Amino acid sequence: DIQMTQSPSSLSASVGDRVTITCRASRDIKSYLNWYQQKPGKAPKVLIYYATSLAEGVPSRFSGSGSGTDYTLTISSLQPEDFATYYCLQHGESPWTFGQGTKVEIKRTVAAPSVFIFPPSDEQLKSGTASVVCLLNNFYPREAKVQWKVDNALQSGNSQESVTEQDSKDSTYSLSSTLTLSKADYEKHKVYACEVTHQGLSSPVTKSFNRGE
Amino acid sequence: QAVVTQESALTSSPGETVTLTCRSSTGAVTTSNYANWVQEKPDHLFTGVIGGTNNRAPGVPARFSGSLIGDKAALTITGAQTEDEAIYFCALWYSNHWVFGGGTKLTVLGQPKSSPSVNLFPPSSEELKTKKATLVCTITEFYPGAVRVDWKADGTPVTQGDETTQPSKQSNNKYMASSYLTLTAEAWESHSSYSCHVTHEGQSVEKSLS
Amino acid sequence: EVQLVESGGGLVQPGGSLRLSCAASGFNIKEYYMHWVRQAPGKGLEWVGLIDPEQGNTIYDPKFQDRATISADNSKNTAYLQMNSLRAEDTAVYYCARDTAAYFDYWGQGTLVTVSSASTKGPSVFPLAPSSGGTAALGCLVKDYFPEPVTVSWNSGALTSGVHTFPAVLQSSGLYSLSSVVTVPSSSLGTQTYICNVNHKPSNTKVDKKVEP
Amino acid sequence: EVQLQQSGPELVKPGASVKISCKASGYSFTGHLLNWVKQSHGKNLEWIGLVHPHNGAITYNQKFKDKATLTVDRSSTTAYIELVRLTSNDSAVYYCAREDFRYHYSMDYWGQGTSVTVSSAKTTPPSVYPLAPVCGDTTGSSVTLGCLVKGYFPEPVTLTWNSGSLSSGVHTFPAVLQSDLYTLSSSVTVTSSTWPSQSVTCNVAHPASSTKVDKKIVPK
Repeated sequence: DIQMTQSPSSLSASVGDRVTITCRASRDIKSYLNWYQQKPGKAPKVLIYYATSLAEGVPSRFSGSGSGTDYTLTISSLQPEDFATYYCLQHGESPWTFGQGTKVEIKRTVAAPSVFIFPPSDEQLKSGTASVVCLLNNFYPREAKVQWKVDNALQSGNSQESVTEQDSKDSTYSLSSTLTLSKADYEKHKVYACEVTHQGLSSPVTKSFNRGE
Repeated sequence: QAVVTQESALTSSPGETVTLTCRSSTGAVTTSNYANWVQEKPDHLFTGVIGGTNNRAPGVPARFSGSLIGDKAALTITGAQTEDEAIYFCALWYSNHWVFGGGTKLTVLGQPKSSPSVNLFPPSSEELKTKKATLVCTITEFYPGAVRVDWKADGTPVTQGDETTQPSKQSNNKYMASSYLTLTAEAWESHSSYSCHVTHEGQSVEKSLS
Repeated sequence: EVQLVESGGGLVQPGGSLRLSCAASGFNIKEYYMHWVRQAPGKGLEWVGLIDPEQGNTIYDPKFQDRATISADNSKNTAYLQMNSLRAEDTAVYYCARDTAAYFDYWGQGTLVTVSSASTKGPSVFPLAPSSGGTAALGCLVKDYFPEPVTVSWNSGALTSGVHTFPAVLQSSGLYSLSSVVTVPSSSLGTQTYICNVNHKPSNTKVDKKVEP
Repeated sequence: EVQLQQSGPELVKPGASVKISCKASGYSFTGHLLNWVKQSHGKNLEWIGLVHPHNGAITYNQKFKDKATLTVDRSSTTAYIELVRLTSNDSAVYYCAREDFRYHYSMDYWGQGTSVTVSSAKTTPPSVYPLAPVCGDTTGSSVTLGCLVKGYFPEPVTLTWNSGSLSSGVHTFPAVLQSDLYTLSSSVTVTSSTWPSQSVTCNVAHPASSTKVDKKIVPK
């Protein structure tokens, strides 16, 4: 298969900016390249076809350029309605393949996450399991490293995270990391902590609680 | 600007597996060259055979297939039929344009080999009156349809003034062709021996006159 | 007016088969190239295959190794996508698309196909009690439910500000888990009553958990 | 089925211009590329450029960027190539060729082609010269005679033997271009007892110049 690599995976922009997204094919695709826009929960929408043609009804601020293996989608005057995800489609060979995508999100000032840790509830422990929840509230940018520490021991493979979409009012993000253990394993250690690393904080913030007490 | 070379001609028999190749002068033929193969049958009828290096065009028999063997693109015919006799052109894409190869005339033997009947004609006295002289060399009944013509004047090769027609097929499916040696009446008078050389399958057939 | 409506989506056991249909209107599928595209939860776009109008050829991504069969009935002006031996990676929103010049000009709404051996189960709702700055966070852990979705409201709906209901995550158990949090002033802890309203229609589960220190 | 019907032959002087058409039918016009190819002398192909019929986007071979102009018309599903500032170097057969871009990137359907002849030559009748042998005596029971139809314009010329009486053993070769004019040859093979005891005569006709010439072939 032909490998399409889009760059960057995500880009921060402001209304009015000139934005450029690139797509690189592993080999020459004869300009058989299309570009699509996709918004959450909706089907994609064509923007550009044959590498450089503006599809019918598409705002002229969108334009495609390139040939060979290098292609670029340019949005000349970023509009509020332009914040979405963009994909290239390659048809220079069957099967057709898409790039990984490029999410264009709203740029705003650096906002440090307010961190909170929740111990498992007595009612859940009673059922045999233990979920410890770490909350990172209203932060920007998106990148955040959340590490779990049980009695100073770094955890791996037993946590899952979830992030909200950018808030419509303050353009920040929220994240939750859930450490899941059996009651048995949970009772084998006392100190439970989540260390959060983010651009908005001097050095890593650590939230913890001594088990039970 | 890049040169694409193909074998001039190839001869096979029904049932045979034949391989025509296509070479790029820039380097190895790659999938980015989108190797394309086109079949030119008699009466200037073109039909795509292979596209995108190895994709058989819809409708094309399963016996045709394309690929990359070594650093060249190739068209393999597995069980060559008589219907497959034609000229096969190769085309490679170089980022923004196509360059064609010289084509390969493929012969699928449907009759015994046949040597060319050669006939060389001196210039007429009528034409000499115009101070010009034309030697006419007719070449008929040869199969397969590929020959090379050469001229000689008094034992030495002539490198200028000759012109030969591209072989065309006659009613019996063999081929015919013609060559011309253009001289002034002076040159015709100054020399005494002229020969028309026709080489077919490596053997030279010759006609001379005084 | 061109329209594409797909149906056939739903719950399927691993190893089972899916039969999706795409009812077209405003044009004749007989004269257009029709494709099938899909998108797994939170992932990029993937091309499944197409059906050529010129001779009936069907081309698919080799990845599907003969499991996918695309067909069409001109008398019903419907295109079909069939897939056998379904696996977890086949869980996705499947789209039907019309092709003009190799770009997709029209799309259906999308049918979700979920591949899983999980059984319907209502969630357990556990509290994420306040720690006890002038701001505190509290919430609910809506754990172990199948299938999606689950709705979460606070104080019957009279509390929207500062609420973050995170996207669900698929645990290795085949069940879903999710958290809804809210930040409130620290002073109100006691004075104001916070209740998260969880609803999971497939299991008829309606839970109202009061959250307190 | 798909068909690409091109317009008829052309004959013009240098400096002129020509616009060839290709009527594509039997499929969706905007869904395949249309290429224009130039065939010189009857062999050797050259790609001129391509056009995407959905919006007329074009890619020209730089060798022809100033000679050809690719154009398309969607209401009648026809492609066109306009050649300008013609010289004799532009005489060749032009082909229009469809190209898929979905899965088999093949140049599948080709038009029958359009012959373009660019010359500053005026209509001129041929001079007919006899081709008689004189290598010696009869080296076989058969003897081959011919007639050189030299310097005519434009093509073609017809040729018969003994007004059509001798039909067997007749070969009329293709024309070659000698300094702007055409030349061709025809021959007939008859029994040696037949000539010169019995007359053999070549009947040449040049329709364009409304000329007819009968050349009796006699021994050198």
